[PDB]
Amino acid sequence: SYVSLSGLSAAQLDLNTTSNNIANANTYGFKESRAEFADVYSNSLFTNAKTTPGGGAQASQVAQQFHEGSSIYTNNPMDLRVSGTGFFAVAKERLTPQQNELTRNGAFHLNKENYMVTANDEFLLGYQVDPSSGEVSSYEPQPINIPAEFGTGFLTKVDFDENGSVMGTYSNGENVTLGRVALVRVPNEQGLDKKGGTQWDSTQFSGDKIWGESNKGSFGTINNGMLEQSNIDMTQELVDLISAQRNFQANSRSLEVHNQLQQNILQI
Amino acid sequence: SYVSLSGLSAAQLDLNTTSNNIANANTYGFKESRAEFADVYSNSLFTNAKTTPGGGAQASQVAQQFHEGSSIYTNNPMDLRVSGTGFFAVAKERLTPQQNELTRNGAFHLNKENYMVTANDEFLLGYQVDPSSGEVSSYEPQPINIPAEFGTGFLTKVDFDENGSVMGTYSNGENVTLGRVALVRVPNEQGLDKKGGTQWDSTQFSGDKIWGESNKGSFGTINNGMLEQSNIDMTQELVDLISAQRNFQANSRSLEVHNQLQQNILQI
Amino acid sequence: SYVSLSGLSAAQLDLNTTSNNIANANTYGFKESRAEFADVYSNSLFTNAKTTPGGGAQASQVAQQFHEGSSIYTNNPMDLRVSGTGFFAVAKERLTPQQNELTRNGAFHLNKENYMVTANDEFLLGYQVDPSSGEVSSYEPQPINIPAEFGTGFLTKVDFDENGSVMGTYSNGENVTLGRVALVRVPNEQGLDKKGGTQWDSTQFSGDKIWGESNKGSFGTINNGMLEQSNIDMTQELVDLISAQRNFQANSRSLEVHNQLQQNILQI
Amino acid sequence: TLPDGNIGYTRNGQFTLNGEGTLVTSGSGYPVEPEIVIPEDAISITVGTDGEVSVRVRGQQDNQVVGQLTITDFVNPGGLEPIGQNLYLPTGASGDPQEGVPGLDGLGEIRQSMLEASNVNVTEELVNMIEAQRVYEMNSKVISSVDKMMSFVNQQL
Amino acid sequence: GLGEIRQSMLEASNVNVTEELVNMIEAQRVYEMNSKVISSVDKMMSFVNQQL
Amino acid sequence: GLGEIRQSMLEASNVNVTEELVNMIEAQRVYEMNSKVISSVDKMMSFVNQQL
Amino acid sequence: TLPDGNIGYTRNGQFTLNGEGTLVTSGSGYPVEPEIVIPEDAISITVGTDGEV
Amino acid sequence: SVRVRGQQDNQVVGQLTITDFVNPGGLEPIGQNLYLPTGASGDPQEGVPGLD
Repeated sequence: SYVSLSGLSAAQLDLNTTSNNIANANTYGFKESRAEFADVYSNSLFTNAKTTPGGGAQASQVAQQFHEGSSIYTNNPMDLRVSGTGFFAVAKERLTPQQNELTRNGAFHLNKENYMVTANDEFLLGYQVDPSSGEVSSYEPQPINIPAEFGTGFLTKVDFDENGSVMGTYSNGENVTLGRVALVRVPNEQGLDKKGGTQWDSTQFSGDKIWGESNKGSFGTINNGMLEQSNIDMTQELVDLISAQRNFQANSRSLEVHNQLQQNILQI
Repeated sequence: SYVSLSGLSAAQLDLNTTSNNIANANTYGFKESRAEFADVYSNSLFTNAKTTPGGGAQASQVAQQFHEGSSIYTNNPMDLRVSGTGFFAVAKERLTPQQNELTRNGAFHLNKENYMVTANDEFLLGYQVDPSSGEVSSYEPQPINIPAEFGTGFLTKVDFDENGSVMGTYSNGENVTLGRVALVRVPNEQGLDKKGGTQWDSTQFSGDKIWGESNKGSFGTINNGMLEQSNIDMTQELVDLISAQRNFQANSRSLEVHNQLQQNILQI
Repeated sequence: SYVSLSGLSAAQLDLNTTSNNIANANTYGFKESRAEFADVYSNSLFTNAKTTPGGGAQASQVAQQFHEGSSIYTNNPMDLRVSGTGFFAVAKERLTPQQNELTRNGAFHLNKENYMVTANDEFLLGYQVDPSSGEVSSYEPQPINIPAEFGTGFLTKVDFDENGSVMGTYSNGENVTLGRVALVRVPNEQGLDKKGGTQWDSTQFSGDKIWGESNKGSFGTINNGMLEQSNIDMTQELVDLISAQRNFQANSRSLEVHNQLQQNILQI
Repeated sequence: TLPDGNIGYTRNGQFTLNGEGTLVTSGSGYPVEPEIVIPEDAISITVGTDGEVSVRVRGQQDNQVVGQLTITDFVNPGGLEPIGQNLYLPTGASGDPQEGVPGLDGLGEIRQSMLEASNVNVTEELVNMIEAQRVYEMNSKVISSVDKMMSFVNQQL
Repeated sequence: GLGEIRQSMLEASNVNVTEELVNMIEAQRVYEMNSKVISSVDKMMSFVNQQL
Repeated sequence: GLGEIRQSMLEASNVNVTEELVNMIEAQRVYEMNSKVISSVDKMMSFVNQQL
Repeated sequence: TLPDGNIGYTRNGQFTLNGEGTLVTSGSGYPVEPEIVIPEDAISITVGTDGEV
Repeated sequence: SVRVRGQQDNQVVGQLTITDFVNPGGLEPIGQNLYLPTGASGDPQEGVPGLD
């Protein structure tokens, strides 16, 4: 009866995996999950080898399919999206930027201190560049600050070029480069452990965080005014909902059969 | 059920491709795509072909139909179009032009450095010709520059002949040839990989870039004051929208029937 | 109970064959299939001969209906179609054209070496004819090559006449015949074994390959700018879905009745 | 590659990468023989029909080759030993493992971005399970009758 | 030759309720049949005591 | 290491009704097959009382 | 072909292959008389009504 | 024969042989499911289990 129970548990997991995918159809930067199963075949020294019925079905792992999702246009310069490979670096506490997490949604805004923060009031991490210099001077990430007054002159507009550099023009007509958004990459995206709020952290199975700029090396570009939706397909999830139900119903029939066998002997 | 699910994915790919063409009905230089599918049949040594059905529908390739599109007239000397075969050469960075991409839209203008650049502020590449010489001297492409003062004389008008040469007359009445726009062609246009912004790049399956002039050899002419619309036909795309809908509903009906067969057996 | 399961197996084979046809409603060159069934009547020396209940229904063969499919118009000189009887000869390896397979879709293009190939980069085969000569000189099939330069002159347009000859015009205004597409026919088309990607291969039940020209003898003509869709009828396939389900349900009722007979004796 | 060092044969193609970028299975993480390590400079991974694994690098035309997949066949795959985790082992009745390029000498071809479903037909399994249940109850009637006969004899004889 | 550690798994008992309940049917009858022999010998000794 | 306080939110029970119902059936079958031994032993002891 | 060398006769038709390609029984693996070896070049097997493999 | 991981072609560890008698009824039962050869039992006939 445990083989049939394994079938119910494996099938019910597929419903729960799909149900979470359907539930997060609207959350920005969501990555869908897939349930992967493996067989169970156990034998010992005193077990017959020629006749080998299986031990059932074991859930191998729930994957984290990281394919690019569709992009939504909001015409908001603080809405950032990474087109390609890479992650935004987001730190919970301003003082310590080593305690950061990787996220894909870019619904950013400024708080009262003019720090570009997410919806959870968590600080985005970026590189520090001199206003007169060119490329990144110091590669250590720091929170990106957009001063209201630089000079003087009051902040008027903020925009990001394809290199991720955040540039602000002021009242005195001075264009100042305030830094660039840091892009983080991992060799294995499937190995990132999942925190809350569509955020991931680097693990031993995902490798060490790789820090780089946008549109450099293996990294994708940064586009402002865009947000990325979930990477799920509604037609696929609804069909997977159909097929998972037919395997839980089939397995419960097998579990029903096994009980009726035991009831049959109990009536001799 | 898997063959029906293959049909839904094949019918959905056609619908997604058709939607992409319709969404790009206005973008300059856009080339429509056509989805091509292939059958599936795989029969083992232990399987009796006489009693076997097929494996479904397999997507073979999404082409990149490159037929010439209609031309719009803007009476803008900075708007260029290739009439024939050939691509414009566009480099993201002025210093390094050898890493460039191919485009068909010619909505060019001049930045603060008087460099003929695209809407994405990417430098157009052309050949260097001496003001007194004739044909191209150095065949290596370089960004096209239109100096404000040449002598002195201030730039007044810029016009392009059918040979792609950029000619500027100045205040002193001196006609100077400032270069000619480079035209790039590949033996296999279908093999070019699709970048962003209606731009393509050379691949292993598209051959190597062939650098040449306009109206020379197999290359087409360069016309100013013209721009290319999408090479799609709205009537054809709208009709294919209907056909892809029905070819999907039929597969969903086939998926529905295969489900009811299983439910019929779970009630015995 | 095996007679009822024979009906269920026969009906499910009918569903799978029909679902395969519906899935490939958009693949080029697809030939639909029809499930054929046969009766079972087994008797021995010691079996009563007066009463002969059948053994069920047996799958006779899954046919490969080879009627002509409707043509689509793409206005593309590289897309070909056979109007009549015949298949295109396509070899996976350029070096050895003897290892070739038969196909019906004519979606061709030029590689990076200017060989007319399929979507799978498989080389189309044709007869070698001299530029000055007329009919085929040597009948051995060879890959079709359309040179970029012939003299010199650069290739401008490629067109095919009703005889299958590929003609390339060049800048020097020289029309050179580069070969003619080979056509293959077999005495028995339904005996061909089905490979992947809507392609067939010669078998012993299908006879030997018959190499010939288009519009010669029993062969059909070759039309460029056209492609052949699947030869299926949607309404017929949808109706066959209806009749096959009501034959799986009727047989499953017979299986249900047989089980309830055995349950009846088990309660005496 | 199994943890003990042996080689297991799997029809399950759901692979992934570890932190070093080696192509490993998406389950327990057993590396694929031969090792296929993806460089960190890759932007797109393509696996050929003949098993040739190659990646694409920014600012460099032509896919950069990184490895070659090889697959093994058996004369009698039904003699393979199921060891769980979608893995098989060669046995005496399976036959000697024959390795080669995926696409020559009768070997299959590698289909990237494509997975092979199970060949189980729930229609057949459920119908057979009903038949086996009836046969199970057939032998219980014999045992029940035999028990009643022995009970009758214990009272009479 | 050792077994492997499988996490998030448990090894159920190897008892076969089919085999155990059938063997109980056999054991009960054999147990009752031996009691028949003892009862038969008991009646035999009663007959011998009452007659001899 | 402590958790985070999420206001306007609740934590539902972690029971899996599928597991409880399946475990209920198995626990009942083991219960009934244990009663068979007591039922069988009762018949055996009744038989011995009648015979021995 | 029984291991002792004698020939047994069966109505069971469940056959399979061994490591050497010979058609054997699906139980103990006894060969079928006459030996039917399927070569490594075979992509399909057809058994005719007249028994011609 | 036994099977060893990392080794195809299961390893052979021994060969069993069984004995037949012309008159097995002449064997002397000694209990513990054991018999002993005797004069009227006949000479032991040891060999491979399945020939002669």
